[PDB]
Amino acid sequence: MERIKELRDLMSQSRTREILTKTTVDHMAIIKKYTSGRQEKNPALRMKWMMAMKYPITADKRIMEMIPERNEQGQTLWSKTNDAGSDRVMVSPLAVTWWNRNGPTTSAVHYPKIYKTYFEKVERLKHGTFGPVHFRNQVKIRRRVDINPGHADLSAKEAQDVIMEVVFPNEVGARILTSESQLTITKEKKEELQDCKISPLMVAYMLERELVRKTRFLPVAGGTSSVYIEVLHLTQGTCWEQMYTPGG
Amino acid sequence: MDVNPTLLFLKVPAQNAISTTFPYTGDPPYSHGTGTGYTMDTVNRTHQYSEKGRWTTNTETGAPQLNPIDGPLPEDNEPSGYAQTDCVLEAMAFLEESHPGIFENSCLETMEVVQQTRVDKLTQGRQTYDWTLNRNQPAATALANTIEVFRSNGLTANESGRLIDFLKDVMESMDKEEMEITTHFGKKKQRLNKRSYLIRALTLNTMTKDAERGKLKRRAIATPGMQIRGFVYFVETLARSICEKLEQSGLPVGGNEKKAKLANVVRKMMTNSQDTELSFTITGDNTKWNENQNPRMFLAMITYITRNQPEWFRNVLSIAPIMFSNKMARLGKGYMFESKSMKLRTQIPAEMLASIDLKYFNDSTRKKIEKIRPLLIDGTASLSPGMMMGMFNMLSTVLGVSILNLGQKRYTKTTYWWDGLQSSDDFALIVNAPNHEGIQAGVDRFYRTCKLLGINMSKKKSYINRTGTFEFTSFFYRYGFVANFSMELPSFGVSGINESADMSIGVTVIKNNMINNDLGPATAQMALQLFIKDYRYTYRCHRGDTQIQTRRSFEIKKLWEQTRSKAGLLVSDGGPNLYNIRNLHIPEVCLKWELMDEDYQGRLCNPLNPFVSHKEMEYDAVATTHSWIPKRNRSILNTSQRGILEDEQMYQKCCNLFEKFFPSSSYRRPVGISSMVEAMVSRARIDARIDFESGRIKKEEFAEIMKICSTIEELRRQ
Amino acid sequence: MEDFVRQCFNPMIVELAEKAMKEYGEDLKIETNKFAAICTHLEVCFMYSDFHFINERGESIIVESGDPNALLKHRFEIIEGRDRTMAWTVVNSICNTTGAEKPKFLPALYDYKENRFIEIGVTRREVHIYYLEKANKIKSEKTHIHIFSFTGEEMATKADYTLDEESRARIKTRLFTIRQEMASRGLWDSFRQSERGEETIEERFEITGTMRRLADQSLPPNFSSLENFRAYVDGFEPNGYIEGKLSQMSKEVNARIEPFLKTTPRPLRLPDGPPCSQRSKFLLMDALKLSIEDPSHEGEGIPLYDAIKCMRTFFGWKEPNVVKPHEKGINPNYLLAWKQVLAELQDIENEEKIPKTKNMKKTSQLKWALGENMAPEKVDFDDCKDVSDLKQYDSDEPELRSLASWIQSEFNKACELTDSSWIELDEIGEDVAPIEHIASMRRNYFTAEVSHCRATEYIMKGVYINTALLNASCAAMDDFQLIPMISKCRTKEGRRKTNLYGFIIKGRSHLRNDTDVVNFVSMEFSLTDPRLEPHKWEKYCVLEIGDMLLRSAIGQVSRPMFLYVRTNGTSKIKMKWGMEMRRCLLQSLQQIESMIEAESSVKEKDMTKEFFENKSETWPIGESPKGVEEGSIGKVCRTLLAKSVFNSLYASPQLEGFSAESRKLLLIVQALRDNLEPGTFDLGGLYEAIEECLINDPWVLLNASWFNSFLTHALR
Amino acid sequence: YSPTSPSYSPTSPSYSPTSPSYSPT
RNA sequence: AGUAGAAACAAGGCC
RNA sequence: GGCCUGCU
Repeated sequence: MERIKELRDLMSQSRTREILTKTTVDHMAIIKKYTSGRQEKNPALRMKWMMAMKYPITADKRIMEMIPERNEQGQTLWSKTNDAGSDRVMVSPLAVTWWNRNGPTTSAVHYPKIYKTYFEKVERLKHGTFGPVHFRNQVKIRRRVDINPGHADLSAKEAQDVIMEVVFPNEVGARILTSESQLTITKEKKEELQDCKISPLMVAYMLERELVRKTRFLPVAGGTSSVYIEVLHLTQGTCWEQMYTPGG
Repeated sequence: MDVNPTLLFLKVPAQNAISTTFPYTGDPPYSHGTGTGYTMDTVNRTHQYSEKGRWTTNTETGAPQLNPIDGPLPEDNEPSGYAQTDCVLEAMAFLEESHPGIFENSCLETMEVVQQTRVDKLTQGRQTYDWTLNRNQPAATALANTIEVFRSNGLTANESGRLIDFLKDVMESMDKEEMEITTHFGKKKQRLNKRSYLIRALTLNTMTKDAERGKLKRRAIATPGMQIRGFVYFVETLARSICEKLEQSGLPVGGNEKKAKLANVVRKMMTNSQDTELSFTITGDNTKWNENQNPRMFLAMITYITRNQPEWFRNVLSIAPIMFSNKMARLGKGYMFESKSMKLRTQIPAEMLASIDLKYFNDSTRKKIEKIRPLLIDGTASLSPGMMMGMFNMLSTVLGVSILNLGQKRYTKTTYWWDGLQSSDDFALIVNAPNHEGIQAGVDRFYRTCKLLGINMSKKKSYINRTGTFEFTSFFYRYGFVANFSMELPSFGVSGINESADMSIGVTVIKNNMINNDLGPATAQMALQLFIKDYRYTYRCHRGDTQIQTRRSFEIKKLWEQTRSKAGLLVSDGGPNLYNIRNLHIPEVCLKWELMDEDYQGRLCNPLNPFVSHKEMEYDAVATTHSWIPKRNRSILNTSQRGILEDEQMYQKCCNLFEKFFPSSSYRRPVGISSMVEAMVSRARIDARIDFESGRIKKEEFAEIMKICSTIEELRRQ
Repeated sequence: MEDFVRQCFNPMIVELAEKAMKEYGEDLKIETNKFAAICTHLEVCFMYSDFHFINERGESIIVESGDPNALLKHRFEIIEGRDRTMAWTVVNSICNTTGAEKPKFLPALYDYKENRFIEIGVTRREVHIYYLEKANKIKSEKTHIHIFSFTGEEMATKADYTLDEESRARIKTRLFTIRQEMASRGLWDSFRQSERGEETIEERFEITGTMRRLADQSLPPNFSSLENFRAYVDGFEPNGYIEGKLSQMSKEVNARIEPFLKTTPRPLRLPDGPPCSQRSKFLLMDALKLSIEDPSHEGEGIPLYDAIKCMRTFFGWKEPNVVKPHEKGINPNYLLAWKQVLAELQDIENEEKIPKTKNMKKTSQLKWALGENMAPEKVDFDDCKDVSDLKQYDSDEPELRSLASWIQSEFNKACELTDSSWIELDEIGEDVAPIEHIASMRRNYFTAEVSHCRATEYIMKGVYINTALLNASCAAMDDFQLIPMISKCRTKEGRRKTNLYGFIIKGRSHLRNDTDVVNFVSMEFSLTDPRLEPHKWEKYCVLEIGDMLLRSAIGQVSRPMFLYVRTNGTSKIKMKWGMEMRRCLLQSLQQIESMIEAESSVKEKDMTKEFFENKSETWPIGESPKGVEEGSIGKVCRTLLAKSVFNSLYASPQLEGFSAESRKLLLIVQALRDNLEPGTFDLGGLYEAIEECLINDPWVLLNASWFNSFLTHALR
Repeated sequence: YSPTSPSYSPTSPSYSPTSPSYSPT
């Protein structure tokens, strides 16, 4: 309901109405990326030179009311000065650590689910067993492999369509799924997300990461199974080698 | 004893210890001023490798132009830009014969791409020169300004959203009797006549190149306007499609695939040869590559590629070389003066070089101005007979691959033959023969053919040695590629995005170098320790136990004291480092999940926190409060372009509201050609309708929302 | 014919039809009949939708005009003429809420009481064929289909016309009137015979006007128009043009191979001129240290307090006087600057608390030494035009300078093993896998063999100096700070120490570009008398400040102590790449690891232990009068680390150019030494390119000297 | 492991020029 | 003076 | 003196 109230308030003014009316839906990407600040040519130099200043971080306006002006000692955590081309206000890393040590708590019980690939990776590593290390020449041939341990056998476009249907049912558009496997996986995902409180964008990104298959050109010699290629840096060397059995 | 590191090569073969001879630990040379001293030199040299060409005078831009194609054959080894059209077409025809159906399939794929691409694709680019402010603006800003001017001046076919429609608008613009723009200085309307706008659309902006390794003299790099961007995009798409189908083209692939291709070629050539045949690998390099690829040859190639294709596709592909053949190279910032006696300095714009007296300059810049003056027109110099920098690397690589193919022993008609791998500006050619004079003849034939096609081999940076040892764009090969670790050294430091991003990026870089560049276990561990040390010293996030005194130490110590399981804090919050050679592929926050306190765990990854930026080398990242974004320089405020910030604020407000209405706008770019207000109102009406039909919305709320939408529509229609 | 479409229909219908045509990409100027057809279809669907409002139950009032109510409850929800995106969004939303089957193609309207779609079309061809095409197009059709031809013929599926017959009559009258107007105009036959090609869309990109006039001027010289050139290329067929032009071309254009032999290479031609001088930002070989045992690590402690405590250990201070003037400066200014720094240290010491940073007073001495008000005032060219001496900024080749003997000695001292521990790295994750244990052993070896090198002392000095300068110049951009140099190490017995080389006084540091200069007068202690290598201390202003009493193998010796004052400058990029100086360790250690692994591959067992302890197989490093002297793997590691550190310290364009152009020749020589029969097209050009880089940089000259020595020893 | 450079000359120099003793310690 | 090397910094814009 | 900028 409040969406239309905000739209009315926004269009009430002249410039906002003009931008709202003239611009079409297609130009939304251009308008979103419209910015005067150019990209950093040397990010490292700018970062090293920026942390020396006070307030090298920008945070939403809510910092004004969510974090005090100064901590116990009296070091400013945020400044009312606004950013260059946004309403975001300027804060110092003291603000980030103050949030970490005093900020509002929350139940992160759903975090392992959203980032299920990384925690599955840790699970495999924790239960893995090592063996003796062998010094012997390795014939490091270069070939294409799969880096995604649990790729769901879908193309990038097909995976994007599945994500959009699962997380954005109305925005799917003209596309209609064809393969029965796609329908089965879609139902499997939909059943387990019948009630999830995290934002739709995060769910979509997670499904995209854990469904799309990735391939990279690597100098592998022995293995090529996605579980083994994950730890390629630990079981393959110029002269040494090791036996590794991922947990599974 | 006088220690002498270079004496180590008496025992270690040069390839193995080649990392020693890469001084990639010190600051790279940086241009200290104006790139207008190198741009004039580039223009003069480009006109000096083609002076025998046929002069003329463009009848639309009204500037002199040079046409070296089909010029007199070169008589000395010096660089020559006199490409022969017949020879270029022979190379392309033989390339097609050796690879049947390459051009047809490439044209089909590119036809699909061009019919499908959207205007938004021009935003994914680097700095571009926007013709409405005569400055360098990000790609998105330049595109937005261009579209605004087009809509204002009557051009509106780009509203369809496809890129080809915007190209139609661009072409129809050049015929417009008189464009007008409304740039600020309260704003003024500046009207550009046909010729002025045409010269401004073809102009190229030139800035000096910074952070260049392996050269003593600075170069100049140019960035094209916004009208020529789309055509270049389509031509590059076609060239990439063609190169991906060529076994001898290394450009469109990554480093490891280059290694694979080069190893395959060497195995095919050296091994298949019998005992009696010799082999010789030329690790050459072409000189003045850009100053000789005449765009007219690119037009000839584009016309030969697109034979038997729809006329519209042929035209939209050919428009790019036609625009590049008439390009004007904007000089640059312009020189700067001083007065030792009077103790003052002045800056002269590059525009007034055509009118300024020559009593101020040196004995070299005076000659450069005297020689470049005839080409200047309204502060820009005609640069027809060459390229400025790349922008066609794929097509140039296609030409190189064609010339390499032209010696398959089917076109050589002689015992000697050659092949190899071509990457734009760099080649490795592998000759075979039954006797040494055969190799000599093969090398002469290759050199002469390349000279005919308009590409010159550099004779001061090429050597020929028995096959085996050789080099190729810094991938040294000694009976198997040897990994030089000094090229990837600059990547190890903290990248500088933010805390979590930096940790992920550093650990990922260490892992990748362990995989590819053969970084040993002990060296990987020392790199990890040094990276953690640098990261702590840059983010002030020391371990907490230490008595370090910094602007951030007080509450890092406080948090350390507060926590129970001190072995779970993120390295960004003063926790211990838990990585090793076996954990490099696991993101940090996912690594310490078991060791984290419930309170700290909840506070850390809290969606409500105001620092996460909702996301933005593939570094594996996890959303966390340490994903904040750095500020911007805020240097615009002093200038006269203050009003742009209000435009940014309003655009962000509108796009955030739209995001609120359409959930998928953030994920997938929103398509459609209905104005934003109409889309928002239609979505609101349908949402209310469906909710009332079966949902929570009742009659009162339905009536209120419908009347609000009605008044919104009324306000729109005004 | 645009008048007909613009007049016979309502303004809104024509407007939305224009929007649709623009969406699909067509141009109304050419495909006018398609525009009229779209407008007619839209009007048909709108008349179908309008005048229908459902209520509480399944019935409608079907008012005639202007009869709204609070219970709107629209009977129809138009789908046509909404844009593809919005149309599909609404279709998916209604299908989801109802749960029906989404039609494959876009319908026209929707039925809420019955919950099904409706498709309406306008046809000029035979009605039955169009209707059956519609029916078969709609797979498993659950949606009603309706067809309205101009002549009046009507059809549908099951004849379930769920609409008021008055609406049907109204639409029939509208179509009949439109037919009358078309017949009066005379485009009706064209519309009837033009429906076949309306569905297909052909791209009509073209070149005309200025673009064509530019294209006609962008062809090979002998062609006149683009069309003629395309006709020529299309008819092109290969007929031996390349082989025909090769013979025609001159025979002077060749690529003669000149064999490279043991006698071909010659020593590089080092420049000639006055000997070069020191250019690093801090003394390397002549660096005294006033130390004091202190149980602190890395950054613990306030640098000013540490510096003053170190200063309060040496009691031999005398009255400073100059012993090697600057030859270009105002040396009394340097003497007064040192006096002021010492007085300021006394001042801060007398104070209760030690400030984190101290800002020096803006006196004339610091003002001159730090170059304040030196920059000429910026002015526009309009008035500064007739100035007699107005010129271009002096941009000339750097002054040539020759190679001195001091750089070799500095590189020698920068490879020896000290008796301290200059680098103390933090802990790493506990090792589990056997690779981790082997790596830990090898890393212990490396960090022992590299922590004691003096090149690591230089690394730490540079890192600290650059970090301090960057942080101070980013905060106090308008005051002269005072940044003492500090470095901490563990003695041979493990006792911690803190060191004080000298002091830095940052100047005004308003840095904007990443090449600007912040001048900092650098004051350093030392024990070496400048009157031994005067050509090396060209830019310093050595003073004699004290007289130490050190203990040696003989006991008290009492040498004098000196202060090497100088001005200097560093940019925002040099400071960054000096802060990032710790990658030298990575470079050298990666090389050593590669060598050790390469050897250990042949012998199926780890070789690091005997490499570092047994003093096993050695590499040729260095050059003594007796010949080339071998060195153990430890010395190779230290030498490579020192080379990397000096590359970082003496970085410059000359080094980059020489490194590349000499790697080329080194590879050629290596190919010769492998009996690969090398060959060069133009060796003289390569030598000239190499010799162009050696101008005045001491490090580049030293590297060229090493290369000459290597060429002498190699190939022989 | 304690590094030991054959050219050590641990007794050759009477005093380290850079890191002396001066102080009574 | 100093950094630096084919041109710049050694503060700049406005009221 | 005051404001504003430290890649514009």
